[PDB]
Order: sequence, then structure tokens, then C-alpha cells
Amino acid sequence: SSMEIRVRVEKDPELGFSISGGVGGRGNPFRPDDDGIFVTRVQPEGPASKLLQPGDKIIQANGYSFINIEHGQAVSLLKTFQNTVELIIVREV
Amino acid sequence: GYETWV
Repeated sequence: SSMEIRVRVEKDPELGFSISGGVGGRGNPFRPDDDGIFVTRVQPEGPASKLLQPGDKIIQANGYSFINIEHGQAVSLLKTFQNTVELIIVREV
Repeated sequence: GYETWV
């Protein structure tokens, strides 16, 4: 059902998706009872278009856990990597 | 914010 998937997104020039959630992020459109970070929109031309989909829950980025992370911390981390972000996501498959 | 682009 749920699986942990690894994808690597190349910045071009950013990752090309949006996130909602996080501790203090006011929730997410998918699992309201989950504090986690969720992919919310994916740019169709962008570097994440073949890799991520709305609803994916990011649990790790370049080795950093996204479990029990604040919205702003999650955003800043993703933005501060210059070139590539290896993500572990949880997806309903 | 609710939704933030990265």
C-alpha cells in the first residue's frame, strides 16, 4: 500500500513543486491529522514532473529527516541545497 | 504559509 520511494530531483533552477504541512504549518490537504510535509503541487514542465505527485509525503531530504519538522525549516532546507535533492517519500501505491 | 514553492 504505502511505500518509501527514493527520487532525486535536479534543481532547474529550483525543484518545481510546492509543499504544505510541517509542525506549525496549519495542516495539509491530504491527511489532516498528520504533521508531515506533503507535496501539494508539481510544475508540469519542471524537474519534479516525472518523479513526484501531489500527496507524496516527504520524510527525508539529502539525509535530513522531515519527520516532526517545521514548515519553514523544511522550506529553507530544500531551498538551500544548490544542485540536487535526494528525497525519500511515502506514496500510496 | 500553507503552500510554499521550492
